[PDB]
Amino acid sequence: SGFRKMAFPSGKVEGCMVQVTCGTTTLNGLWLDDTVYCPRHVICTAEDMLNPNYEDLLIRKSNHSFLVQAGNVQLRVIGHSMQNCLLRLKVDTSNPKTPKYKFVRIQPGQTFSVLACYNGSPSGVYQCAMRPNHTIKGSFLNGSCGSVGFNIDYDCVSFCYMHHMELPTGVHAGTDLEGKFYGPFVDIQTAQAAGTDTTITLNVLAWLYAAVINGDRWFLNRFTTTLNDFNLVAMKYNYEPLTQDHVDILGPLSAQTGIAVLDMCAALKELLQNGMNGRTILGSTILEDEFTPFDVVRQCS
Amino acid sequence: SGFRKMAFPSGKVEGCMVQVTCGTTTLNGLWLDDTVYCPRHVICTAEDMLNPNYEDLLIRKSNHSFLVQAGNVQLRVIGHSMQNCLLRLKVDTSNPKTPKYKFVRIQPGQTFSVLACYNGSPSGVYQCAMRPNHTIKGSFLNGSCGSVGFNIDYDCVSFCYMHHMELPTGVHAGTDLEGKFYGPFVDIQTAQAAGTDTTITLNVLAWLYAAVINGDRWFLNRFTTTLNDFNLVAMKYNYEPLTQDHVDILGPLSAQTGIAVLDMCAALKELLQNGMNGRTILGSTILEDEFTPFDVVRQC
Repeated sequence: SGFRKMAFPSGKVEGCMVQVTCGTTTLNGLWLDDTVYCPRHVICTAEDMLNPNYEDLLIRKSNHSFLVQAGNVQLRVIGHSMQNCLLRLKVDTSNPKTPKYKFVRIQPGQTFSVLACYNGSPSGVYQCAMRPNHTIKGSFLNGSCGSVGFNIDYDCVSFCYMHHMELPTGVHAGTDLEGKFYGPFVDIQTAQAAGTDTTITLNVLAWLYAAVINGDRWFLNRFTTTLNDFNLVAMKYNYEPLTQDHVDILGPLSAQTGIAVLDMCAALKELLQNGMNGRTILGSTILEDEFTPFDVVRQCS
Repeated sequence: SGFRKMAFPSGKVEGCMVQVTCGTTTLNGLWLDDTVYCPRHVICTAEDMLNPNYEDLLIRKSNHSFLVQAGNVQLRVIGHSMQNCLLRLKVDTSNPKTPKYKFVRIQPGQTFSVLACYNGSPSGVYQCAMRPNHTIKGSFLNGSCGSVGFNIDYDCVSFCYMHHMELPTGVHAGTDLEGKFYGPFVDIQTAQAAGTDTTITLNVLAWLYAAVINGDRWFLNRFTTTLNDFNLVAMKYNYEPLTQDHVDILGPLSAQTGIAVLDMCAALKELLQNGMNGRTILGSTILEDEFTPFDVVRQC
């Protein structure tokens, strides 16, 4: 029992982190096989960031403009190229610690673990869910750029995120490992406005199943609702529309607890309409949206 | 910016985890150097757990009673003994991955990372605090016993927790790495239950300090308080009494921010009496108590 925001164990990742310096800028890189991946803004000075032209900035660099340090050992860069918003550096050593891996592009509402890193050194690990608006609510300090986000399936690390930017409102923006930004954002230090973050509805439902699977059932009720009537309410509370696909996904949790998905939706509609009245669910006073159904099943069994 | 509850990276720990089986019971063990540490209850059947004499149960066992597996390599037990509530199994191979380490007994309110493990293989990692009532609010499932709690400083892992039991409220109990239970709990399946818990006042205050460090001052006020007057209020709200020792512990944060500790206490007292007004602090609608002053300084 119990339910916690749990990260994946970080050891496979920890062995891929390196430091990348270009001039006066140091940030993290990911060393897999014979390639190191890092934010392309490593090539920018702080002034540069105001209005960078990356292609211009890049040709003015050579393989040795880049110093890559793994632990002590310094790796010799023998190639460099730009893929979208990432720099790829070929190095002269293959990483002995490279895990089975893949690169994935995550869908909003999905979750992943982040290994916060400073100067190529791992500092902490936490779980965050990509927001609907494609931001994440992270803890990044200066020098955290290039820190990565991942999921682990069996022995295979699926890398999904690399940290690039902090938004004026304090939220964080980044790319997939092909260097394409999640969201509208760009690697320029200018005001860029986040969308409006809609609460994940599927996750909140999954959490309610977790709560039940953990014996917190006060919120349940005799009622049912149609999907349409649910949405008509949820959408007043800035909740994402619920779809049959979402309802289908919840089926296993529905089966495990015996509470029908639409019945849970009826509970939620009430919680939304009437608040929690000083009660808590799984210890929260708030409806939690950062757990996926998979997260609930992984954790709750 | 941002503030999140963060666990220590787990790789140094992941290297030490093994699976220990005795009879039909399988649980996790920690392999450091030539020794494997695990809950002594690995030796007890379900019916044993109701009323066990551990010394009686243990003499009945031999070294080969215990199967230790590191990944797919079987270790060979060449010795065994019991230390408080742990079994120490001597094995014929030393763990090549042993990190620098130590064993620490944590104090109530202090925090640590937990690597949840099943069948010797690490499943997840999370951050948690030792509650004033001596339990942890973990996420553990059957087979999680022997999973460990640790802090990392530099390259040294300090182990402070090993998982033993789940209590009726769904909270968890365990021992230090010498095998001594935190709290009044025992490794017997009895009616024992967690005591009433309290909020960790020291931690909430540290967290308020984090909030100002991170640029937020909304909850601050023009007032001050005596410690006693603070305790008088906070206690009504089920807060742990604040000690002078706690006030000193907060000294570095107080200096960093220019906010005297008792001035922060005044802020907290108002928050308690008035509530948060729909507002949040560091993204939370509630007063968070699982960040120690050290954690705050770490992260900030």
